[PDB]
Amino acid sequence: QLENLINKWSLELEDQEKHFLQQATQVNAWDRTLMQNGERIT
Amino acid sequence: SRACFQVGSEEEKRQLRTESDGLHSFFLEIKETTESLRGEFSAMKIKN
Repeated sequence: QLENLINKWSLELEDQEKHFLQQATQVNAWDRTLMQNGERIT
Repeated sequence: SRACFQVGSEEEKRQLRTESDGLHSFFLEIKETTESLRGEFSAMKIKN
């Protein structure tokens, strides 16, 4: 029972890590494009 | 989940890019027309 709960939380943690990287990583890509467009506008 | 980092609508980023590219094209057209007119004014000044 404890081992099944540990395995469930490990899978939920890996899925949350992937979701967090997608939420981050995309914002960081937009920030780079926004900065480049700001330099071009300037 | 409460940390929603909605960095605009991917729509606002596309619109800002299209508007920036449109403004850049318009600045090139103003530059070309101003350079052409400066040429004509210079030629007319010489002729006068």
